[PDB]
Amino acid sequence: KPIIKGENLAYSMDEKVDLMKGITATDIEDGNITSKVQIKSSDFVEGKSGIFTVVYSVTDSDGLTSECSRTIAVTDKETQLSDLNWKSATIGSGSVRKDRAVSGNQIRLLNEDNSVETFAKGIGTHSYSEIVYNSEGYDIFDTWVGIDRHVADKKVSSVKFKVYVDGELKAETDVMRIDTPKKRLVVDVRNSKEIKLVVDVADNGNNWDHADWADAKFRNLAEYDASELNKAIEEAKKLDLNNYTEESSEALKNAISKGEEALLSKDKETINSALEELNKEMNSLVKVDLNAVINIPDKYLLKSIQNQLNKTGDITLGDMYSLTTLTLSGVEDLTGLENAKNLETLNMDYNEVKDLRPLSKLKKLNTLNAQEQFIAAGELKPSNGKVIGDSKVYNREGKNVAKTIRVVDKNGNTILEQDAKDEFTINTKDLSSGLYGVHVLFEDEGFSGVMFYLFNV
Ligand SMILES: CC(=O)N[C@@H]1[C@@H](O)[C@H](O)[C@@H](CO)O[C@H]1O
Ligand SMILES: [Ca+2]
Repeated sequence: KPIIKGENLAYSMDEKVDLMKGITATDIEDGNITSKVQIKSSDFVEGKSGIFTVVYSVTDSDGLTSECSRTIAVTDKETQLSDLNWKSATIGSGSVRKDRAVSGNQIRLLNEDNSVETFAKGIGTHSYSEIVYNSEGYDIFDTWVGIDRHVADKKVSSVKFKVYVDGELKAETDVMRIDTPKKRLVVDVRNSKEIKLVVDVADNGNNWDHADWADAKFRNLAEYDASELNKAIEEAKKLDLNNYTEESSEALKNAISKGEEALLSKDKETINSALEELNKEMNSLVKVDLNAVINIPDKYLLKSIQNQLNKTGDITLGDMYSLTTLTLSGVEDLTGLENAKNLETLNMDYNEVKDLRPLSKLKKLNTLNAQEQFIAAGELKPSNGKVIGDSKVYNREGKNVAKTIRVVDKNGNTILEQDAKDEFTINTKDLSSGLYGVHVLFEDEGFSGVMFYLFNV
């Protein structure tokens, strides 16, 4: 013989539905058995816009069972009735007001906790009142109702709110008085032509029956759905990016991030495009080949890596990925180290390297020791009575970090000194016969040395 109650609800797309919200159960014998209520059945799907049905069941001490049913709408776009024109409006006293109470004051109703709720939007009327709207093309009507707070001191105010859809009563309140907290009415208006909002007089005629339809609005189902994109994002996140090439994994990571962003758009085309792109990048993934051999042209770099890994013979991509620290001896060319994606530390002081660009994309290389390089860059051959040489020494950013050029005779005398550019030109017509050295001094964070050329006059 238990009594189980629950009224229709509505949520927006952003909100988390509580299937048990506003469900209560009582039993004269058992007392309050709300916590004993179970969901018997539902068509509810999370993440879906719709008007869902939930059936609730409860069973007391003596095994007697009661049921009830209500709908829960999950909607997107809203249209305030105060932003529309009514087809017709009657009112017992005063004028129907858009976005104000009938008194002209702000719409104000009573909350359950006896605070006052002040509303920006709604319809202010007065019993007896019938207001008719064109309801074509809308899904849900939602409103708060109660006695306007302007008449809080008037004692007698009393009304009943009723909602008719195409002439049929679909929702109503009990009699509401000044001290009655606001009530919500959530009504299915799908495939309808008119809604009629009625404020009846209850007791004491219409006296002081200032009545508000606060935040009265239509709510429509969403014109997008985020569910497939959500699933694709989840599917993508399951994949082990270690199975795939750096490049293709990066593309996928980027598609995942764009998917997460597109969910916030609440826009069908944006969501659909992000899903298409994510599916594309998933299908575009390329399996890594950790056994592919890496070209390491510098025999000293090859020996350095072989020693670090304790192996002989060819170095593979997987081998390169295992490097976290590496010490170099005798290296001139870092070609191959582009593949050392996990490298954290490179100890290469007193090597022979003029170009750090192969290290540029090593994202974890936080410790680079590359001081006191000496690069024997060979002979320059005079032509047109001059020598022209390259003085580019590249850091990881591809910046030329050469600082100064010094030209030195056979007796160690500096004969020319200038700030370094990308190239230098030396007149050889006015030099005494013999050997000359060109010292290109360079310096940058962690990277320094001399690049040396010889020329003969
Ligand atoms: C819009 C408005 O304030 N109308 C009031 C009405 O509520 C009240 O029943 C009546 C009592 O004489 O006085 C009118 O002025
Ligand atoms: Ca009344």
